[PDB]
Amino acid sequence: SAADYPIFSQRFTADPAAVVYNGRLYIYCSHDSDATPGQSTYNIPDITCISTDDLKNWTDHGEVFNAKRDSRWASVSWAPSIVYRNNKFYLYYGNGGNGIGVAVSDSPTGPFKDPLPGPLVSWNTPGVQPAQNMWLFDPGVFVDDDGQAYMYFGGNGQNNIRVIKLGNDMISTVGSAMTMSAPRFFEAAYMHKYNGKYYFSYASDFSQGASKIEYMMSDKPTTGFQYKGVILPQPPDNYSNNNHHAIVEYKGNWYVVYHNRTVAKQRGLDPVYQRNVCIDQMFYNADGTIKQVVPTVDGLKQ
Amino acid sequence: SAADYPIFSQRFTADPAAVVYNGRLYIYCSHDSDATPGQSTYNIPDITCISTDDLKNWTDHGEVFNAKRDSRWASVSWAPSIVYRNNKFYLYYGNGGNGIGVAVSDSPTGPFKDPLPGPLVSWNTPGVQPAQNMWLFDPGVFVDDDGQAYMYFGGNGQNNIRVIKLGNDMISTVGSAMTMSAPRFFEAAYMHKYNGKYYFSYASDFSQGASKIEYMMSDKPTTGFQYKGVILPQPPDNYSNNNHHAIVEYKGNWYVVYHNRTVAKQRGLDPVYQRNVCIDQMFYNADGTIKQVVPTVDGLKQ
Amino acid sequence: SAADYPIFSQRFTADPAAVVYNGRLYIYCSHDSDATPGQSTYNIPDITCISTDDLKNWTDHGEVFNAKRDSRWASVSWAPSIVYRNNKFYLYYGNGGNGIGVAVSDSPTGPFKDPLPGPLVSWNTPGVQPAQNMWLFDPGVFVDDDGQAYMYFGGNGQNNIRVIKLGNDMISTVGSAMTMSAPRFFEAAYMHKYNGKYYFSYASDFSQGASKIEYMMSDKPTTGFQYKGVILPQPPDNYSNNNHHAIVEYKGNWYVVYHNRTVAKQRGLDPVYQRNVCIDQMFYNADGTIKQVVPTVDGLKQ
Amino acid sequence: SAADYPIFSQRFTADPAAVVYNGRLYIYCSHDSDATPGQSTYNIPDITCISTDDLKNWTDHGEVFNAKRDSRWASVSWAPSIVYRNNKFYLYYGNGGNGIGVAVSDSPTGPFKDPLPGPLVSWNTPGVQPAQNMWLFDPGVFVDDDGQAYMYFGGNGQNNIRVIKLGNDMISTVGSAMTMSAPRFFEAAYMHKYNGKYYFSYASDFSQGASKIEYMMSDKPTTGFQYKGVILPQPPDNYSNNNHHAIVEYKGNWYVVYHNRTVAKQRGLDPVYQRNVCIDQMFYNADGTIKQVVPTVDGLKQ
Amino acid sequence: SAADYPIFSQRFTADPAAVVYNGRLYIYCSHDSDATPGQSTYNIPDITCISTDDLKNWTDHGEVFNAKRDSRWASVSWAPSIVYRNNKFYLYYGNGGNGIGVAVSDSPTGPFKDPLPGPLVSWNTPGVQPAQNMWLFDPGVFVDDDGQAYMYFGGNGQNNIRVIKLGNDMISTVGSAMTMSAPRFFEAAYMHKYNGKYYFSYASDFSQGASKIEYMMSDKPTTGFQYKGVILPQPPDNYSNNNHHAIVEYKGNWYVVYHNRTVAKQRGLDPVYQRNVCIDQMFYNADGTIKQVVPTVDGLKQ
Repeated sequence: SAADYPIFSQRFTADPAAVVYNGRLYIYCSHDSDATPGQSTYNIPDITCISTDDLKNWTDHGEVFNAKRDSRWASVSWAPSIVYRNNKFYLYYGNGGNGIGVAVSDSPTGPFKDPLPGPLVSWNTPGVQPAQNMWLFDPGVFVDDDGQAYMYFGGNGQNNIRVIKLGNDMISTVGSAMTMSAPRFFEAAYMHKYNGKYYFSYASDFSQGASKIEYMMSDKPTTGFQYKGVILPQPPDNYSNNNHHAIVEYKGNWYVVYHNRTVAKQRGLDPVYQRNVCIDQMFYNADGTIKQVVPTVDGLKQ
Repeated sequence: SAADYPIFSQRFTADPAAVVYNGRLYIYCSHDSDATPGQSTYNIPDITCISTDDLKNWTDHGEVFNAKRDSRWASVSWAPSIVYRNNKFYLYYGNGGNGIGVAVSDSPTGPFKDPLPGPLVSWNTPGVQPAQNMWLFDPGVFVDDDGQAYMYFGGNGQNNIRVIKLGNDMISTVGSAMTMSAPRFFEAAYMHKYNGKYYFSYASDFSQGASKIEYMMSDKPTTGFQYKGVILPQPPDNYSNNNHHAIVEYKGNWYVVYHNRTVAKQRGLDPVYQRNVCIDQMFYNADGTIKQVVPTVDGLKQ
Repeated sequence: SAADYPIFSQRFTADPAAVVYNGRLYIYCSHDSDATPGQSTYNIPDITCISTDDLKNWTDHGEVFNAKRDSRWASVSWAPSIVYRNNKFYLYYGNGGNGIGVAVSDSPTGPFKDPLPGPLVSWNTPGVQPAQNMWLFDPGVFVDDDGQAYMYFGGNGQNNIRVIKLGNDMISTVGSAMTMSAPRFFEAAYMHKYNGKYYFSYASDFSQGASKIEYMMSDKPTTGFQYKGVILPQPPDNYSNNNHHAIVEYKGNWYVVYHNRTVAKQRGLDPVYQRNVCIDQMFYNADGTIKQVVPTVDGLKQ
Repeated sequence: SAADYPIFSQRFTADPAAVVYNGRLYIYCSHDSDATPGQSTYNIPDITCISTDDLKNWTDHGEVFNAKRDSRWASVSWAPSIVYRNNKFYLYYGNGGNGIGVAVSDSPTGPFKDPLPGPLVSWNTPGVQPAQNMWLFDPGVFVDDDGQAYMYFGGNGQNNIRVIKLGNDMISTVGSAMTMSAPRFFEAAYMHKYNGKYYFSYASDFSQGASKIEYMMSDKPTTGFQYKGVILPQPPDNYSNNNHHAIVEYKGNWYVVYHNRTVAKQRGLDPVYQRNVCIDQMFYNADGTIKQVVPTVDGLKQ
Repeated sequence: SAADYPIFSQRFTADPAAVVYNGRLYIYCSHDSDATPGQSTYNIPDITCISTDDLKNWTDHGEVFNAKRDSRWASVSWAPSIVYRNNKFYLYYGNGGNGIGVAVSDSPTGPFKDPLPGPLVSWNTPGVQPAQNMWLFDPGVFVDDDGQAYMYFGGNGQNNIRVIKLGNDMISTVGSAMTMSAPRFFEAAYMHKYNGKYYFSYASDFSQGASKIEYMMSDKPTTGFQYKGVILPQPPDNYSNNNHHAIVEYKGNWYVVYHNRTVAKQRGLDPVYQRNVCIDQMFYNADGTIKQVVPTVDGLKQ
């Protein structure tokens, strides 16, 4: 609610997001608390950003948003979503289960400032309720080719997906939230478009094995979806209820970016410095279904 | 018997139990012997208790029962079961395969004292025999809404489950033990009630893969059960023939608590201090079947 | 042959065998070479023996047979098989792929001496040939209730099992070797009898996953076998082409004893001192099929 | 009614009942009239009692209830039913087709006194009517584990079974009688509980061969019954429209007690003195169905 | 156990056994108590023997074994089994449910003396347990053509048959008891061999009509049995839970010998003097199944 914070909390993990701008891939991660190996003075609840132009050398940009300093109403910033529109960057975030915000910058590396007196989306946003034990913290924002922006969100049940239109200013909602359904939906609603088709990807629940990143396809953005399968199984995935992810096109290739300590350990570094954030290249079949995801082992040649 | 002590012994593990009282969740664990990493002076055969009000900060209450000091007849105390009734706490335990006892306290943190001159349940309790190679050490006690208490117990075979009525004083039996059956039943008979239905959960045997925690459902407490499936597979589960568990409601949510060194290692602490005891949140489908168990990653928000 | 020594060699592992005598369980292991962690002066090619009366406290008896000192013809002693008969102990062994020997003692702890001028069984023993790429090193000897002893042996193919009668003196063969077949037979032919039925157990090949210990049943010792299944999968088994095993009754219970570094590591000790040798209790279904194998976690109570 | 007295009359037979108390099995029998072999002064309409502690030596207690002396309203006492509750013995009886009574004693051997001014159950008890040609004389009383007592009664038709709740004082009814059905129901409704299941046993009619003692099972006491079969065929049964019976547990074994001159003749005595009352041991299958009834040929060893 | 003595007791009946020696057929019967028609001084618990050379004239040999005088440990001798081996006679017997003995003589007519300090077979003989409510009193001993003797025994359930090897001295056991199964097995396990096949005959239970003498066939003595049918229905059989029997070849013909008061009454004598012991000639079909049993009406012509 509330009540399910022990399982939905993103406090001890990092949720990633990605955007491409001016030849570079920017990766954003939430941070909250409290890593003390033995022992440690480690913290600072915020969103940070790293970038690259080659997928092997990374520049750390550090903190780009801190809810306490940079919003009027929020104290936490989980589960970023980032969009570039109107010559501006919009960074959506979850205040710890208590509302979804938006922060704005002229730069991909901030500083981002939330201009609103309260959450952009919350429990009393029209169309959210009724819901049975839905969670509100992890937005996925997408701008369609027609100029309509949408925010997908929700958690904890096949029918607990919502999608609401955003105004062109990207800091307002238009109309009521709509409902969607996806088999075993848990968290991490995400939308991208490729070759005329819409891909709703998400973290599945724990009802038939581990949570995985799975997806549906449609020819429309909010209706007509058909489940297609698993993007990323991740043997063995878990730790820590975190399949937050981004799917982005960069220099003509598609990539899935996700956080996974175990997988990152069997691969090498900590992106001087950001996690634990893995990047695999994604391929499509001729029919638009996802063919495969392949681990990256090197950077771009040029 | 006896003969099967090499496989049923709980001597080198911790069996958990749980009760909620006055806003707190209490977790009890058996201890017996003999952990010497390199080397060690480590021991003391007893039951200990920890508690929380938030699932992240734990208070250690230490030893609450020691069979040698606190019973007239027993020397060991494996596999606790704890009930709050009659403004008292009843802590049932296994004397190492040689009888099941009951100890009583006015406090959840003891001291508990077994008032009886011998075991509450033993091999010659009516209805236990005949049995082929049954084990007697791990009771699960449950008080139904009608005021009838039951103790479920048994081990080592599909038909080696017993259930006997307890008197309202919780320190006596009424009538003969009855028999139950469950596919691949090994150990750890346990009963809880939710939404008008009875859930018999248990550790399965090693006949088709590892032992797992599995369950059946019924509309009655001792008959009419139908097998429903696996609660907790635990890849890869084993070490050490220990799927002792509790299923408890706390602050409106359901939790399964179980002991698993491997799983606890891939997660963090030792509950300052108790194990190795993992807590996952449990969810039900509309039909009452268990939907999923999800790892807890944080404590309650308030 | 020869040619397949790189895969059949037992040089860097320990092959176990077991017998019960005068209230104690004796475990024998072959040793050959050459364990140098960093670095090491470690060796001595022989068979050693440990024993217990409780499955938790072990007495080391050390070396009981050394082929170079204790035979006239052999230099190596892999893959022991041990039988007690005629108030004597017979220890069969493989000379490194070059013949099967027998050594005899009045004591379970030796010294064992091979009385023969050459191998008891070899490539030119009648009935062995023809064979396509059969291996000769790992005997399983069994004495039936009628007083007929048999040695089972062979390797590397479904039809590469042989069984020959032994004389009552246990140091001679009678008649020709006979052929047997078992699905995916690799190594480690072994025979035991329980409740009137004969159990041919063996290591399977690598054709459908890892090698496992599998079995067949018959009402006769050398014909009429029907494959029944896997005794021990061992996730993930391998290292090092070694599913040599014994199946023995001790104090009314059945045990499978096998060598597995990985499994032993997830369990504890090194049997002060012998490996890496794991002991699980085995259970049968009413029809005689093997129900399950359960890890031992403790010793006998008395 | 009335009209069917020529076939339902128990005047020339003995109807048995049984209870266990303080280590002894007590058998009660009704007597009415009028046995004159050639000739005889033989009579006295009442209920008598015998007991044993070993099933071979019997003590005669004689008359324990005489309706004319010991009730205010009744003249006959057929078809006893006996229960021990509240440190008292309750003996229910049929006044010859004209109402069902209850008599009470502090002793199993009386004297029993009916305290009521009229029948406990009669034709105008609510829920009895409507009925087509039902007979009211042979109660079977049972106290469930929840403390609810029930009296089963009725006769002469598949749908002519009634069951009414009794108060905890055992001398009053609560609410209306309920209806039950059983294939070919004739007389002698009887209830016992074993291993969580309820057994409705009864005398069947003469529609497909002789009357037999048959039964149904349920998980509830008054609904959900399914016919299971014949308990006691008795080749050839008849003489004299009397399959009144008891089913009782004594010293860990189950027994069916029934009256049958023919069977008793092919067996021996007259229980110094009571009939003609046969005792067979009853066995159950694992599923709770009745496996068999076996003639007793001897008494208990100790 | 114990508990089932009221149904398994052989106290008031005679259990027969038979052997052929030196041209004569010897019939042995147990006696225990207590026949008092009106009245009687009748008794003496023992085994007696009669013989014939023509099946019509019988010689009474009287008592051949009395447990109190002729054993060190037993007080009763039910259910004889007799074998001639090693120029000696071995008479096995049941001590009233408390162990199976063996007594030995140089003569078929005794005196037989049990040389052992305790029972040959008892509850703690290896392989007997576990058993659910098995009875131990009625051995059937058989010596196979290979020189292996076996004792079959058990009671009260389809899976409650045991068979153990005897040493060649016939007064010791070898190895553990093995289990067998037979449909509806009650008592009176018996083995004979004819034309290369093994015939397990037995008394069936009361689950589908009266107990009968039924049988199975195998090509092996302790495994591979297939139920074949009823040997002897005996309309109407019963009185007194006694289908103890022998099947013996005499002068080229096969006979079944059994105790049945009712059948003997419809036939004539009391074998000057032994019962009630009926002798029918048995015939086989070409396939080895039992064709028929025919009442004898006369003796041998020569």
